[PDB]
Amino acid sequence: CSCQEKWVGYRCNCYFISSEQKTWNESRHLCASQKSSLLQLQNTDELDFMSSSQQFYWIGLSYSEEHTAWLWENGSALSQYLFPSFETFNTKNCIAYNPNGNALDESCEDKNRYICKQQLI
Repeated sequence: CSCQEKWVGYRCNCYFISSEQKTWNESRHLCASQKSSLLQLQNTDELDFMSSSQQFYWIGLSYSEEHTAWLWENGSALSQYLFPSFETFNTKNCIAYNPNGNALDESCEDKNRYICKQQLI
């Protein structure tokens, strides 16, 4: 399950954990730019390794008034028991996440780091 240059492999998946801080719509595009996409958490334990990092990251979850629901990049709804805070998330924000499970919602125009992930050959 080999991956491209500065990409990290785990569970036969390729992840990209950026150093630069960008906008959620940018990163969104940078990942897309690389045939990958703004992280869709298949579960809280997707980043075992990064286990501690006390910093948040941008992820592919964003609200969507058209389906009155939070959605991942491919349009799957957000599981209600995934993130707990859930109900707090101010629909006008993006979702930032922390390897240790914690997750925030900050202006989609802030400047956090991003995480792309190539999932299927």
